[PDB]
Amino acid sequence: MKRTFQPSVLKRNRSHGFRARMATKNGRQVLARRRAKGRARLTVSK
Amino acid sequence: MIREERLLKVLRAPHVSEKASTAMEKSNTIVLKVAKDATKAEIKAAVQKLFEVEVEVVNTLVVKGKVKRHGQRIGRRSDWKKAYVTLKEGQNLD
Amino acid sequence: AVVKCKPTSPGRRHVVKVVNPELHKGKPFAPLLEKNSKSGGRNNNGRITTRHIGGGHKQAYRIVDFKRNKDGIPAVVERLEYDPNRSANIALVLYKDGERRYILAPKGLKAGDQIQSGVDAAIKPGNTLPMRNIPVGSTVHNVEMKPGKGGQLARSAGTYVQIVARDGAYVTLRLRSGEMRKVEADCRATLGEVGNAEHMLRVLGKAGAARWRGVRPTVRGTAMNPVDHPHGGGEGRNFGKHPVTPWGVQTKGKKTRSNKRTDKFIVRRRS
RNA sequence: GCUCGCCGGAAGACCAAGGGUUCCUGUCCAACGUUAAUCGGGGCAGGGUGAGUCGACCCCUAAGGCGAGGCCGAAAGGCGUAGUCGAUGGGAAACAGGUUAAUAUUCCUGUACUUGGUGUUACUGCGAAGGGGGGACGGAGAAGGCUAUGUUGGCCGGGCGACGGUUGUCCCGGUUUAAGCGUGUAGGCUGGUUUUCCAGGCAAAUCCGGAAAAUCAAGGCUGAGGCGUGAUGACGAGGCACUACGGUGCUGAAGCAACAAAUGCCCUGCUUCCAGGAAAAGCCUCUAAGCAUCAGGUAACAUCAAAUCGUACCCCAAACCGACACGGUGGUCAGGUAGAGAAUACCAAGGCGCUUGAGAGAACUCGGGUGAAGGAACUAGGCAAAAUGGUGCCGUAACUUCGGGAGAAGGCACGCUGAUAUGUAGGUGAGGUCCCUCGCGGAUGGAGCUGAAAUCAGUCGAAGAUACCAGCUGGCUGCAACUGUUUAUUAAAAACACAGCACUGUGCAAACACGAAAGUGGACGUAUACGGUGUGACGCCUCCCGGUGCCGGAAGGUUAAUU
RNA sequence: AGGACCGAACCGACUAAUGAAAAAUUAGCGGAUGACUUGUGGCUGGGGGUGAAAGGCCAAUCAAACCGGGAGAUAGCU
Repeated sequence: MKRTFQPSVLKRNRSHGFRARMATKNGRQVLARRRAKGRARLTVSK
Repeated sequence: MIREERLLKVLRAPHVSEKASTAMEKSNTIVLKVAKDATKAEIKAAVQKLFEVEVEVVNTLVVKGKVKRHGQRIGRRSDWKKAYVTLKEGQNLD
Repeated sequence: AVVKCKPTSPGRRHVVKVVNPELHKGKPFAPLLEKNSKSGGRNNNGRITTRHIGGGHKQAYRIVDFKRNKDGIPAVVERLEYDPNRSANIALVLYKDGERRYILAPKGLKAGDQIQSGVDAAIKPGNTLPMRNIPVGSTVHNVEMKPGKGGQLARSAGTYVQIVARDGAYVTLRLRSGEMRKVEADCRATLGEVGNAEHMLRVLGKAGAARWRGVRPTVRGTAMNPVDHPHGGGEGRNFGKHPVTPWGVQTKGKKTRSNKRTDKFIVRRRS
């Protein structure tokens, strides 16, 4: 059965990657939030 | 034209292994560890100057570092650049 | 000619083809071509703005000349061509100075026919001259509404317009709709009817044919649930409401012209 | 190690994606492995991924994204021009053999190619953000020419049979060879060459386009395959020396022909249809500003250059997505016998026996086999089973929209051997002989090879479409015309859609829709069009305006802000 | 020629019996040149999308997704 997650690196990066997050305001805020929390992996970026 | 200092900083070490020994004995090819940033021409220049020996050609590759586990803690070894340097016929290296 | 296809399969039974042999069997004039990608009836917001559009065959865009400005040079018709972009047929013409253009193929036009634009041009089919030069009572097509803009009225397969009157700076046209409309007398127009008049006689004959023409199927509002359409819901078949659009506006009669800027030019509305 | 069994259009081989060391070697067996474990995709250590020509990067663009100015917007921001990104598409170049425990079109051996510089001598119009050409394009169908590949014969090597026979019309194996360079064929497309002029190609153009005029019928482009060379080479069945039983070193015959033949190539071709079928660069070409006897261009020759990143391994799976060593997952390769076949059966190459076993042979459950007599009596219901099942030929009703119905129904033949005919009809096609504008040519010729289908005669069986495979059929009737779609995971239908019909709106800055707007779709469309609503092939058809809607009217009544 | 026929791949999911499986199995079943199917990338966003329309689908979630916040909502109820 085709399960929901069907990985694709490029698609992952474009969707969720660092630059994408940077591009828009809301993404930047998300980034800031994650920094505040102390996340080790700020983004999906490997 | 490569700067001498850069040349000196290129070459990290000789690589000892069965495959390396075979390459040395048969194909007249030395296997070096080199700076990850070191390009082929650079490596060649450094070989020529620092070991005083003619180079035919350099093949390079990047060795990825192994993931290991010290006790409970996971940790990755460094990646590093390997260079097969083929030396001109009759070139004997110390 | 129209051709009723033999019923060797359902979906072929009711088919009627409109076959013109005189069209060009060949690749169109490539210089006048250009790309034309499909919308899916979706705008820049990415939302569907006009339902029932989608798919269909890849089509190129022939660059038709509706402005028709090569005044004084006589042109000769090379061939008639299939345009996927319109109900009419197009004609590749060759001007004496070496330029080629696509034009709407009028009714009587065929290969070898000579045509001409300009004030001096002759009053014969396919020729184009300002409507102050065109005699009253003539049929014209590809009519400009604004001078210099390009023909906008009467471009569809078998349309034409009647010049009923010329009163000073304006002339009054009888549009195919039956609407009587004033238009500046200096605007341009092409003599005769537009060509492919038996276009209407074709019948698709199956669902797939509609799809080929980029038309997605239509769901009736009454078949929906109330949350979707004003007509939705009802156990069994219920329709106890006045007909309306998906957006609640009355459909069977309610007028929707709101343009007060051009009211003056409409002599008489259609009926 | 020897037997047995399974897959073999896969359960084999190679990739992409995704994973990220799982690869190889040594070592260990606590945990992990549904048992044991000396084994492991487990632990620990070490090793392993070599590129000018493969891919990325790079040049070019699609959908789309971002977007200087700009337009719009309380703010945030939205749209969008110039631009710039964006492959899943376009754009230069490599093949064969050998080698590692583990990489290889990357190492080695041989033989190649590419496109840049730089320098040269030789020549002499070069030059783009611009013009033109090209790239550049659909579906289906039909062949013909080919090859991949396979079969047989020939040849070469080996063999003479654990049991009757087996020196022959016997048995086993092998019989392979690239890119490149030369040749330019089967075939496809197109008339060429020169001269003159011209409101066209945002300017110019010697280019394209268009007009004339002259002259010759061959000119050019394209093109699989074959042939030659590449190759006195490599590889080569197996023989022979050493042996850490893993292998290593030497050596090495023949290496031809015919037939058959793709879904691969010629073919981005041809024929045809309507639903009318990317873009841009690379590439060719034309000039402009320019420069002017310099640069630049093309000409060979020399030299330098090709960086960087990926390259292990899995990849229909125990390594990816599924919590698991648990169904899903795109591409490429496609042997033999039978067969229409990529179905099916048995096999090859190759890969596996699915990580608990041993007994026993109760009930009951699951999955199968057979069954006296009956044959739907079962049951809500013939559910399920059973049955039918192929090719050829004969034959086939109502009704019909004249196409259908129809494989209607129902029947007959079917194996093997011999003869017709030591293998026919056909297909292919060598020598020889003749012609020739000479070649991959044309005629004639028929050797050899291959080879159905039929008829007649015989013959065995209970049975010859013998296994696997492979329609059940007919009669009346509701609904829906039909092919389609649908509740992912209890509903596939009479529901939706449909072609068709009707009403209605909409004159283009269209109606309408998304948008505080700008704008965008509608549509680069224009009433033979587009939108909305209902109905729903086809046939015969299809009173009430009082109510509520809509349309038109505006005499009077009433009536806001305002005053 | 064909939204033509029989039929593998491929797409589906009518009947049947039966956790390896949070929808599968085997045996049969429908389509199989098209209103087909499929890879890669792109766009549409929550009273919003998309919808051959079933209130279907929008990450095992849908008559209004998920995450965080108002928030210790309110609970004459248990």
